Amino acid sequence: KCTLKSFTVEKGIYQTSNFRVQPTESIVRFPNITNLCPFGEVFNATRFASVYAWNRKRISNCVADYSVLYNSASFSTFKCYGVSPTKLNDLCFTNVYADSFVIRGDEVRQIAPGQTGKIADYNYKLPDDFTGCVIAWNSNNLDSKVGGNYNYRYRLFRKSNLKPFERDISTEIYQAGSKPCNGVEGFNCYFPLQSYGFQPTNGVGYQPYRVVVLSFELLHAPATVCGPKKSTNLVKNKCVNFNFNGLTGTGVLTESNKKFLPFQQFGRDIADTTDAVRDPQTLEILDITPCSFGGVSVITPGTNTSNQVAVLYQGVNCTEVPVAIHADQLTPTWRVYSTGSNVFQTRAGCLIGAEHVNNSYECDIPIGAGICASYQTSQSIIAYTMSLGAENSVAYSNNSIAIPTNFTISVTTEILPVSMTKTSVDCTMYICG
Amino acid sequence: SALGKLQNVVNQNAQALNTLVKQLSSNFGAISSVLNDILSRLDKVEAEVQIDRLITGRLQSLQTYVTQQLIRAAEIRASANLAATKMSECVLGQSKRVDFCGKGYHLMSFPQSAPHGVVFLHVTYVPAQEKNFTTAPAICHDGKAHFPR
Amino acid sequence: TMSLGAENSVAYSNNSIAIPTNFTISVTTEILPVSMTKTSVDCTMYICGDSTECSNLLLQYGSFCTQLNRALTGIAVEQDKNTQEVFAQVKQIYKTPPIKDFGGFNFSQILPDPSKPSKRSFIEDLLFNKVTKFNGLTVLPPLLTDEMIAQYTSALLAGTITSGWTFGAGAALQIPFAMQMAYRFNGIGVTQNVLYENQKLIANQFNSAIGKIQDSLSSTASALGKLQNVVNQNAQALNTLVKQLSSNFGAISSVLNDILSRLDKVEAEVQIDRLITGRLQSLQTYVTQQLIRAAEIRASANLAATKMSECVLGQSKRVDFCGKGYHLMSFPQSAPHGVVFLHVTYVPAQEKNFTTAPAICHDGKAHFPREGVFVSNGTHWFVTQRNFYEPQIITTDNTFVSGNCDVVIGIVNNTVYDP
Amino acid sequence: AYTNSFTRGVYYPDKVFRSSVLHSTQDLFLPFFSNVTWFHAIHDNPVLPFNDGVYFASTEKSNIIRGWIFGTTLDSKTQSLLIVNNATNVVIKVCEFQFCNDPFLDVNCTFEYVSFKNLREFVFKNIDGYFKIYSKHTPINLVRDLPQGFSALEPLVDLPIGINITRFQTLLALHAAYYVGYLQPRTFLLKYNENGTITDAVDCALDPLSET
Ligand SMILES: *[C@@H]1O[C@H](CO)[C@@H](O[C@@H]2O[C@H](CO)[C@@H](O)[C@H](O)[C@H]2NC(C)=O)[C@H](O)[C@H]1NC(C)=O
Ligand SMILES: *[C@@H]1O[C@H](CO)[C@@H](O[C@@H]2O[C@H](CO)[C@@H](O)[C@H](O)[C@H]2NC(C)=O)[C@H](O)[C@H]1NC(C)=O
Ligand SMILES: *[C@@H]1O[C@H](CO)[C@@H](O[C@@H]2O[C@H](CO)[C@@H](O)[C@H](O)[C@H]2NC(C)=O)[C@H](O)[C@H]1NC(C)=O
Ligand SMILES: *[C@@H]1O[C@H](CO)[C@@H](O[C@@H]2O[C@H](CO)[C@@H](O)[C@H](O)[C@H]2NC(C)=O)[C@H](O)[C@H]1NC(C)=O
Ligand SMILES: *[C@@H]1O[C@H](CO)[C@@H](O[C@@H]2O[C@H](CO)[C@@H](O)[C@H](O)[C@H]2NC(C)=O)[C@H](O)[C@H]1NC(C)=O
Ligand SMILES: *[C@@H]1O[C@H](CO)[C@@H](O)[C@H](O)[C@H]1NC(C)=O
Ligand SMILES: *[C@@H]1O[C@H](CO)[C@@H](O)[C@H](O)[C@H]1NC(C)=O
Ligand SMILES: *[C@@H]1O[C@H](CO)[C@@H](O)[C@H](O)[C@H]1NC(C)=O
Ligand SMILES: *[C@@H]1O[C@H](CO)[C@@H](O)[C@H](O)[C@H]1NC(C)=O
Ligand SMILES: *[C@@H]1O[C@H](CO)[C@@H](O)[C@H](O)[C@H]1NC(C)=O
Ligand SMILES: *[C@@H]1O[C@H](CO)[C@@H](O)[C@H](O)[C@H]1NC(C)=O
Ligand SMILES: *[C@@H]1O[C@H](CO)[C@@H](O)[C@H](O)[C@H]1NC(C)=O
Ligand SMILES: *[C@@H]1O[C@H](CO)[C@@H](O)[C@H](O)[C@H]1NC(C)=O
Ligand SMILES: *[C@@H]1O[C@H](CO)[C@@H](O)[C@H](O)[C@H]1NC(C)=O
Ligand SMILES: *[C@@H]1O[C@H](CO)[C@@H](O)[C@H](O)[C@H]1NC(C)=O
Ligand SMILES: *[C@@H]1O[C@H](CO)[C@@H](O)[C@H](O)[C@H]1NC(C)=O
Ligand SMILES: *[C@@H]1O[C@H](CO)[C@@H](O)[C@H](O)[C@H]1NC(C)=O
Repeated sequence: KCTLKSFTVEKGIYQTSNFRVQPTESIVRFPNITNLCPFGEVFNATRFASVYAWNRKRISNCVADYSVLYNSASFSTFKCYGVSPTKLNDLCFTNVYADSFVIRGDEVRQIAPGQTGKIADYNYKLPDDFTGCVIAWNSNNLDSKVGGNYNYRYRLFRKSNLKPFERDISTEIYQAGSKPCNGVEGFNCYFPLQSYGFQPTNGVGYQPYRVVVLSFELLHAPATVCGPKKSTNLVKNKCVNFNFNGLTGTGVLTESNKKFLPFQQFGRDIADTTDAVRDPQTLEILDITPCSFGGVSVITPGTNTSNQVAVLYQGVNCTEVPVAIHADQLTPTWRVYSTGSNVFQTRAGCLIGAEHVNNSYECDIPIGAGICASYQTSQSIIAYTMSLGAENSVAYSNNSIAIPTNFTISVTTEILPVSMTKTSVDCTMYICG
Repeated sequence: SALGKLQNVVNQNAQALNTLVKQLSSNFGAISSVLNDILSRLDKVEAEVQIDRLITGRLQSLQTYVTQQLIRAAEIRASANLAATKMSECVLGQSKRVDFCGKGYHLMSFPQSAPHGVVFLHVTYVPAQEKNFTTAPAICHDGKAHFPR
Repeated sequence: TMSLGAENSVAYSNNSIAIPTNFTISVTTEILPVSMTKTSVDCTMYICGDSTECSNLLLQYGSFCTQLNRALTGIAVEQDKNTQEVFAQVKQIYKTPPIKDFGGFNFSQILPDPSKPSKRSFIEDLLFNKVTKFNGLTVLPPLLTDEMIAQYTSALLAGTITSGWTFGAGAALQIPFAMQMAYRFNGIGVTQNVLYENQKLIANQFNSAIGKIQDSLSSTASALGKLQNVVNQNAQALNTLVKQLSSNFGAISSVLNDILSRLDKVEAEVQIDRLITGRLQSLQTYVTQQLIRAAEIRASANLAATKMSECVLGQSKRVDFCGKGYHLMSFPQSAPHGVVFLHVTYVPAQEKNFTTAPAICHDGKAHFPREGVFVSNGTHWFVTQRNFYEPQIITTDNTFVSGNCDVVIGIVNNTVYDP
Repeated sequence: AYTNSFTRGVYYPDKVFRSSVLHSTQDLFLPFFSNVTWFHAIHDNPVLPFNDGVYFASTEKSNIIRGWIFGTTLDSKTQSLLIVNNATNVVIKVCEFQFCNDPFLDVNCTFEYVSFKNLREFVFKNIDGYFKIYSKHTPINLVRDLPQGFSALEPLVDLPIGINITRFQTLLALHAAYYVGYLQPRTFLLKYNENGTITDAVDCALDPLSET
């Protein structure tokens, strides 16, 4: 009735809903690690690097807790790209990389994917598709050593622009003048590092700021940096919700006969989705098998005739269908439709509430693969193999003929559609009006 | 239910028009289904972001209807060409084509009009009351073989 | 440069006719699609797949998803109808007598074989050998199994052999097969004695032509390319619809759980709506091509239902409708997604040239042939039937008079015999 | 001197199991039927360019070749990758120093790791500072040249060492023959069998039939 948007239902078979076996529990699995990541040495280094020669550290083989960063009031920005920072304690990574330096406050504007300005062009470049977070804060109270702190340095020309994550150290003179400068200064021949005058009295845009940038290695290999999340025991051969290493979903987890090669960590379908995993705690190879599914064709006489009903669970086996009652999640779900007195395995799927019969009749409601159903005598929806017609051995012999001695003049009615309703639409009045 | 072909041609075109009308109630991701809500709540630069989601969805909703009616018109036209052919061969003639103008050997047909269609009353000779006989392909007489004309 | 064919100057002149002196019975194969694979797509499980977050965005699109299910259900239901219109033309399951005494014609390769697991004929079993996912996409079984289709082809064939035309027009009337062929000869304008005088030769030509078809099917399976396309196009269309789940459409990932696991809802809804729009356009493109393809298959089922009625249940006067040469008879054999007709035809085979004349002067009267043509061997005049050389003496039995000699052009002087 | 590569130099693109499928990918591959340069154990052994990535192989009586140096310049002035088998282990390091300068072992390093009848094959490539190693090992009947038939290499190791490699040299150990070619960007079509294994490959850009 809710499929057809109607209170009356006429006789037939209707594709109402899609039964799926449901997640019984949530299963969580992560690598065997407890040792904390070195975030204090990242965020509280005594002096941060010069932005021409910025620091970069690989983080691996550890447990993080990004709340210790994200919920600290100590930061002037915490901007992230491709991840909402809330998710960082659930999600996890093969490695993380922390880049770090001091910069002028006006130039923090340049520290983003695809941003433009002298530092972004010549001495610190993020790729346009960066995944991760930029953390920066004012450091005028630490890094403004009276005024002449020209150890903090950057670029403006030299030769050519900078690639994403390209390190540089080089010391050849700027040749902005036409002359081959050959290590000697002149008009437009000059020293190849520009520098900052960090006085503690500077206006905020001219003040120093400390920077950390986190890039996250979401590659397909095993995870080694993960959040404070706790694993469960494994479940097999029953439908469950899951999370392995941050790969979430619902499935019947099982042992697998798939020969993964030693470096293969996951299996994938044509549709890009995962179908198999290696357990990070057990090292066993497991199918993330889809929980079994099938269209719920509901078979009915007219509601004009009876409100008794049968259900075909399409494709599924009568041994596998587990619903029984609304304790499994709502579609047919009324308290008999998986384990009743009459249940029958058609090749189209498990047929329940209909009563199998050894006769054959002309096909009333078609079910499929030679099976039909009808409402008959104390009434029930019977189900049977369809009759093709009455059987007849023609009385053939090499010298016998039958000749008709009489006739009948039949009148037969044949009905044909010839034309349909001539509609017209004003699309500006339909769309806008 | 005998006129189920003609009544289904009424039902399909009513179901298609009612479906095209109901799609005016959909948001398609705008703040409202109603164009005058968007234009009364929002100022031009911010309103034109919402209105273009309704144009996107309503134009796709109408292209779906016209594509479906172009396919359905070709189904009706195939049946109109068959009805025009049964008019010529069954009514204006007598047909030798087996089961074309109804079951049995064709004698005659009469057209009747009906809403959106045509009905043919096909008149046919159907044989009745068989009897068995012995039979042979030819007769010998004076040593000649005789065959029936 | 392609050649259109061999060039041929027909030997026309105002008084020369060629009459065939012999024939050949040829059996030829026509293959037709009848019904493609039934499918249905649960569009919510295709587009979203077990995300409630996605499903509540898909509700903003209203009835787009239910009218796609409705269209696929209409396509699926008519595949059973197409199969019903073609095969269910027989009201009773006729069965063959226990003794196969059909006058020298040998149907054993097209009649059912009880040694098969499903009781197909030998040629049906060749035809079945020569013709070769969890994402809410599904395949539905047909209503009639291949064993039920083989019971209909068996009954259509058993009625045809034992009763001719008559099982189509009324109750099946038994008739001897050699007499049935003599009336099917009489329907092509060849006098029925031509069959009884040549019955052994006609039977050997028929039996050998059925023999060649086994060898053809066992060697050049490329003939089934019409039915093999129904398989290839449906498989190619489903593979295209499945692979399109791996496309980004401009979202951060093709995988919906990446979006939902890396992002909070205000950001995630923007990414999911790109996937919903691309996957909905992907499914609309599939269903539209399947509606156009279903009309192409329906036109082929209406043609195959017409060849069943007009050529299996009858004998056809329509030129080249049921094989080349004058149609005698046809037999249906089932095949995957289709039907095969084995059309049996008469081809005239050994031409001979003759002088001819439109009319003959006797006693100043002009005589014309009742049936047949006047011809001469140079020294005598005869009347023959048109499609086989059988020369007869010209008499008042085989000729009729109209007017005097003077009106006709090309009339000639010869005596007409009076019995 | 030259010899041909044939269908050699195929390796696994990703750490993903796939069963019974044809899968298309673009990566740095040795193009089919390209040449390799050939060398043997005399004096045949100066520094070579690395280009975008190296295919290396050697044909040996008891494995006389024992390693390589890679870097910008191999010069004692900046960090240069070393890979050596030292009988007991595979040993890997990134020192500047020419401590064994010549193409044999005479029997500030920021990173370290420790684990003609025979043919050995290897692929070396660098991706955003991650350096990847693949290999294959087999006896062969063919006296010198590369074997004219399909076989995939498998991954050994990834080093996240970040070196700007443009040059390299091989190392023997002393008190064999070898050949070198270069990877190029190619779209390949790859045949995964039932058992997660790439069993055949088509170099799509090779000829009209490969495009077909
Ligand atoms: C790798 O080596 C190349 C030179 O072989 C370096 O290229 C220079 O890069 C700077 C920017 O960092 C440009 O301004 C220069 O014009 C480049 N020179 C040339 C000749 O192209 C590159 O910096 C090196 N990368 C690393 C990470 O060391
Ligand atoms: C008509 O054509 C058939 C062949 O299609 C001729 O039959 C053959 O006749 C020869 C002897 O002349 C026999 O050896 C063959 O076995 C026959 N073939 C078959 C298939 O039986 C027939 O003789 C021809 N008749 C005329 C008058 O030309
Ligand atoms: C009808 O034709 C078939 C072949 O199409 C004949 O088959 C032979 O049948 C006999 C037994 O009757 C066997 O000894 C042969 O081995 C069969 N031959 C083959 C090639 O299978 C069959 O005899 C014919 N039937 C009649 C009544 O003539
Ligand atoms: C034209 O046909 C006639 C009749 O069939 C042929 O004449 C007969 O020829 C045979 C021997 O060939 C004789 O035994 C008959 O007595 C002839 N009958 C008559 C009535 O003459 C005649 O030979 C044929 N002509 C040609 C040129 O073929
Ligand atoms: C057919 O025979 C008739 C006579 O039986 C021919 O008619 C004669 O033809 C000659 C020559 O032209 C005339 O002199 C006679 O007066 C005609 N007689 C009659 C009774 O008409 C006629 O020409 C012959 N036709 C052919 C084609 O030979
Ligand atoms: C940095 O130092 C402060 C105290 O000065 C401390 O509260 C904070 O936890 C440290 N940072 C990290 C990432 O632990
Ligand atoms: C992981 O840890 C569990 C205990 O938490 C231990 O039993 C298991 O052997 C470990 N597995 C691996 C692969 O280290
Ligand atoms: C449906 O109900 C009507 C009365 O409302 C009744 O006349 C009719 O017989 C019923 N039809 C069936 C098929 O039960
Ligand atoms: C249904 O499942 C059982 C095992 O639980 C199996 O024996 C049976 O053959 C299956 N039926 C079908 C139709 O596959
Ligand atoms: C139906 O037929 C089977 C054999 O096919 C038989 O075992 C069974 O008892 C029959 N049931 C009834 C109710 O006749
Ligand atoms: C014709 O005669 C045969 C004699 O066996 C009999 O089987 C058959 O039923 C008869 N048919 C009719 C129409 O009387
Ligand atoms: C019929 O006669 C003409 C005479 O020129 C000849 O060209 C042609 O080939 C002949 N055909 C046959 C079948 O004898
Ligand atoms: C046929 O053509 C010839 C010339 O080729 C002519 O003499 C003759 O009169 C024509 N036949 C008739 C019936 O006139
Ligand atoms: C291989 O080297 C030879 C020179 O010895 C050259 O002529 C040939 O074109 C090269 N072939 C390929 C495919 O690189
Ligand atoms: C280590 O090597 C680099 C050259 O690549 C050099 O710049 C650096 O100063 C060296 N470190 C020490 C401590 O000498
Ligand atoms: C190989 O190198 C390791 C240290 O990298 C060392 O322990 C071992 O003794 C070396 N073996 C030889 C034979 O030098
Ligand atoms: C595939 O693996 C199975 C065992 O998992 C093995 O029996 C079979 O021989 C293997 N086939 C190939 C071609 O590797």
